[PDB]
Amino acid sequence: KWTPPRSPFNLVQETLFHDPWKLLIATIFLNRTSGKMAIPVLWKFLEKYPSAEVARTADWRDVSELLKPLGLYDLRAKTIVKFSDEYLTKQWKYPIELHGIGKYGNDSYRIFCVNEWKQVHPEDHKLNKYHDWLWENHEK
Repeated sequence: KWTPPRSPFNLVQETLFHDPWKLLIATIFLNRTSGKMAIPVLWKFLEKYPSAEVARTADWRDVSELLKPLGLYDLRAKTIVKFSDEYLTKQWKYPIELHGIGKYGNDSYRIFCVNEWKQVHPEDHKLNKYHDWLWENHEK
């Protein structure tokens, strides 16, 4: 039921907060990749694969072909499929428990999907732009 306040930065996390799977997929796309490259491939992925139920059943080679030439597309395709499967079948409390979700994905989830932002200390440039803005404006 948590609604993260809307910032002037319009991070992709702010668009996808309502669907934790979509937000976490966005972190897999954005992790060690520029937004200019990641963002359009991200929407094309979500358009063909709108849910974890659809992504977990895919052949990674077909996901990979869509992801080309985004850096390390084969690894990323395999990560997306195994993560989508774990997302559904595991009784996880935090996404850090899932395959392919590191501190960056967990910080994004704890800022946007659950109301734990005050306890989060991000290391990502964009997350910190949002997080710092939210520290300055939360009472207003």
